[PDB]
Amino acid sequence: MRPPLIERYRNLLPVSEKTPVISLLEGSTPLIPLKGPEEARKKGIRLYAKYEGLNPTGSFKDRGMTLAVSKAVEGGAQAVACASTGNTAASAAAYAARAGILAIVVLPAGYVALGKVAQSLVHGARIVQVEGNFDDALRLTQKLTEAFPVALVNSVNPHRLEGQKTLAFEVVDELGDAPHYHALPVGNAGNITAHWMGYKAYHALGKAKRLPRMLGFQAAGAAPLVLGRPVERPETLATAIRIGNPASWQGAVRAKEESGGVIEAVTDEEILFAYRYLAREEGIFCEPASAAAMAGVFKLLREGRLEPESTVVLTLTGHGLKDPATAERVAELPPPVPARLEAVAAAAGLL
Amino acid sequence: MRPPLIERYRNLLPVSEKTPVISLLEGSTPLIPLKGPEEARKKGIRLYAKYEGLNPTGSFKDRGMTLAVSKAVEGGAQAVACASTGNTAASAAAYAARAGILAIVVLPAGYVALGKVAQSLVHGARIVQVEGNFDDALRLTQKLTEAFPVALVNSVNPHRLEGQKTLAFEVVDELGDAPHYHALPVGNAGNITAHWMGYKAYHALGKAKRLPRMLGFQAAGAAPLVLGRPVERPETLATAIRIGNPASWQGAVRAKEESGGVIEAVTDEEILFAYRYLAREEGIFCEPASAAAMAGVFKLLREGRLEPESTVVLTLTGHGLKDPATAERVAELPPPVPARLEAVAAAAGLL
Ligand SMILES: Cc1ncc(COP(=O)(O)O)c(CN/C(=C/CCP(=O)(O)O)C(=O)O)c1O
Ligand SMILES: Cc1ncc(COP(=O)(O)O)c(CN/C(=C/CCP(=O)(O)O)C(=O)O)c1O
Repeated sequence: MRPPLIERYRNLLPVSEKTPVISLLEGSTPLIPLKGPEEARKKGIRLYAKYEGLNPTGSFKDRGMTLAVSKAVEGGAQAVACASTGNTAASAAAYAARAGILAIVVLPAGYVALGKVAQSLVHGARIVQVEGNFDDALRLTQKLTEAFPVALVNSVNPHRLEGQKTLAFEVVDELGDAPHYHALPVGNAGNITAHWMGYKAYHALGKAKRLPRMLGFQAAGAAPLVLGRPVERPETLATAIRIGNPASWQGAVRAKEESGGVIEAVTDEEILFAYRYLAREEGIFCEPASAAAMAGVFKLLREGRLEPESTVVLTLTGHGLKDPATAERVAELPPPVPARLEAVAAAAGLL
Repeated sequence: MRPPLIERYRNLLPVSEKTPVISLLEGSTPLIPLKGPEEARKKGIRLYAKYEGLNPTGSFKDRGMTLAVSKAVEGGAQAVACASTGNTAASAAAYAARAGILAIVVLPAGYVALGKVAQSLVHGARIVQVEGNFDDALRLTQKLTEAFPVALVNSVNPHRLEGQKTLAFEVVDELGDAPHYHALPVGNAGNITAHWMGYKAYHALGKAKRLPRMLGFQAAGAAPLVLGRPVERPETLATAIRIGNPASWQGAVRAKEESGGVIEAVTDEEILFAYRYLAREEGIFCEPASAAAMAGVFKLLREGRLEPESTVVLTLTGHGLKDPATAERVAELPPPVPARLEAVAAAAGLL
């Protein structure tokens, strides 16, 4: 029996008997141990993939949305709103539907994967596509929630992060201690901040004896945290993190500093390589943005900056089905052949 | 948190200590209690959605593939093959990658959802598109495996059904007994056969006191089990079940008969209605084919054929992200507007 995330960690969340539990049964995702890569195995470095693509709406956002929406409804909210590169919008839409309230999502025109758009569509969210990027959308949405009785459910809402910190809890619960390293993508920066919050809380509770080094990775075309200043024209095929001015900037920096980790850039080429590696070699399909976490691991490995005899946990943020269009970038679909055995056997390379 | 499905039910599966466990941590999916529909609630009827869309590759096929591939490898197989409408192929591809062997998938050109094609592509399967339908693909693929040393992983392989029967096990483990009714879509007929196998087994072992009435449903345009004869030209927007000559025909008929259930048809229009309902009302996004199960429940509720105060479990077979293209037929995507607050507030219907 898979429990609502809010119930699994009720004692560690800002809820009470008065809180309406709006759950689609999120969290408690699998922690898949990885075979390699060989580059890691030879150094006594093993990897685990926290597969967040198996959350109800396909991404880790559900962890924060369940709490955010539940608390909003508790406060009487009739509607919720959020700007998004796709996943937060899909999550807000699904939970709003579950709760029976209105969901308004603002998206950057042309920079949202088809899977995500399809989700906001089908779940019935009121969609607004703006002729601008995510950063513009976020600025606009916050102003919208200041002029109308609509609950803002973007990461700036504390409940989003309190809910997402549970990912750290689950890793420790399963492994018995926090890992030496925890890698994940960084877009608006709420997740890296939530992970660290989770690890610190569990360490204070004594459930984790050690504190992991947080390894955050941004796409080279949208790496404000890496360059040290906002990026006016963020660019990258991993549109989930096509973000130039992260709202949790300070949270990310502190997480990096406090944990002794890093926040670095990986190229779109490196993202595609890791993306293909996970799917073709480990049998795990995550969207490009998520693959950035693995790309980061590959990077530090090749540079000898990951200590031997360590456990590395990767947070694969979203399922690959979120963005099917990118598959054609790492593989080719063979043209159709006649429905005759001969043609099939040849096409299958069995002749 | 999720153990390999093979381990969870090791004692009830055809495995031993020498069986290589090829797992992506499948099974143990959530059983979501549905809010309605209203017609059900009025009769005290409760519905639960076994969300198979949360399996590693997004469909229930993983249940069968983990066993089929594990046993294939145990037999020394270097490759597996299967004809598919999309999901079985995606599953085979992912597990093949996991095990490190070859996966050959035969698909009907033009009739496999975008999400599914992306999966077989990215996971590295050797793809063959035939200018014919699924039925043709299965016929040709079986011939292939009768000649070549490639293990067939289609539902005709008994291991697929043994793996898939575990879904019934899980429902009983969680609910405490088998439900009064269990609805699911019927395409090639392997799943309904497997479901019944599972419930009978658990009932014989005393784990379940009752036996559910199996409710299978087919798309009106591809309903050979409803018409009583093979459908030469199956057609439906729910391409997953665009099948005219189910391989497990007798298995389906026997499950229907023995359980005291039925196998009826639902129109594409009714499928879209249930598809929209689940996503917009329950917050659950499943592909059209999966929605056929709910359409079937609406059908019987409407005909007053479900006992009041009964428990109904639905197997939502695949995640909606599998087929993003269909979203656009239940909702409209509004055109982009300027990145200005006023344009946004108006577009959001707030002014
Ligand atoms: C898949 C993925 N990965 C990764 C990432 C990064 O994370 P962060 O935490 O750093 O951000 C993302 C984002 N996302 C988003 C973002 C923005 C919004 P919010 O509220 O969430 O912040 C959406 O929308 O979807 C995604 O989507
Ligand atoms: C989502 C879904 N649902 C439902 C169905 C129906 O089921 P069945 O069991 O009755 O069949 C299907 C199919 N599927 C398939 C089929 C054929 C193959 P096999 O081997 O699996 O049989 C694929 O491919 O994917 C799908 O996909």
